[PDB]
Amino acid sequence: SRARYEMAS
Amino acid sequence: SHEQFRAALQLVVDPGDPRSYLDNFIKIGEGSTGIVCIATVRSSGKLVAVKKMDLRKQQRRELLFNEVVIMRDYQHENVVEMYNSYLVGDELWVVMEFLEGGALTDIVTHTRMNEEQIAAVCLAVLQALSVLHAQGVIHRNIKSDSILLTHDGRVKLSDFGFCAQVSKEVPRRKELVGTPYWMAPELISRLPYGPEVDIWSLGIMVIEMVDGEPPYFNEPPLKAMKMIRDNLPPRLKNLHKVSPSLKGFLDRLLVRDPAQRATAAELLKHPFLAKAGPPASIVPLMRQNR
Repeated sequence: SRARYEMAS
Repeated sequence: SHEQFRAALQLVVDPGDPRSYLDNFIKIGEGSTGIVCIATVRSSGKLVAVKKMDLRKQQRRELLFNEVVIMRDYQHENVVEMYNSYLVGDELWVVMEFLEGGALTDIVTHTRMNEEQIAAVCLAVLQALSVLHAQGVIHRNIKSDSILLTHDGRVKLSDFGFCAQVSKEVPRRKELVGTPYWMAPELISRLPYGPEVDIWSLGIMVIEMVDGEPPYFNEPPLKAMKMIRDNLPPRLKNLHKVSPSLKGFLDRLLVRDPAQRATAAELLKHPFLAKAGPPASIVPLMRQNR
């Protein structure tokens, strides 16, 4: 939790 | 396959190596696609930013072309200017405008913004979005980390690494792309989506500016996603702090049905944005002045 990371496909 | 991708990038970037005109690379930041450094232009002492993205470490390498397409095609006053791109070893480097005031994230995590400041930020972001969207570009990663400031409080939209294009022949996108807590419900639902997703993501940023964080930020990203998808639009923790005008504005953003959500061009006429102060009003929020 509290993740500022992006997700792709 | 990695070697194949290097060769391909090489055909579309500027030739050479910017190390020949830049000194004193200092890392200032990270993203999932890579790092950001400042550097000094040797001939002049000007500062620039250099984004470095390792080709082997991407979720999806093909998105690296976004950096090059936006630079070549989609420039504006509230958009970070990209100067040149190079292939340096196994890394794509992009040399771009240095936004010396840092990201909006440092602000929302450490001070309270008033509504004049919030409105100025929204106004600046929405001007950039009205133009991007009218030309088929969806940013897909709107959040406080993508909004950068000058020293004199001007606001620019940055980090186009996740963007996509739409057009008559490709009206919607289907990829699962963004940051979990800021993602639009239709995107999380795997519905075909358009520019509207940026508008939801802006609403979540307004929640960041009022509360310090997006909703469900204590939930793991996947649980947060589920809740965004299934529940009613998330609520401000301190709804009691915001004016009716801010709340009416936010209600045009956080609309589950994308067809009913306001567009950037509509939002630019909303009376909330009449409160927008000038860039100088943002200046005191920055770390160097607090």
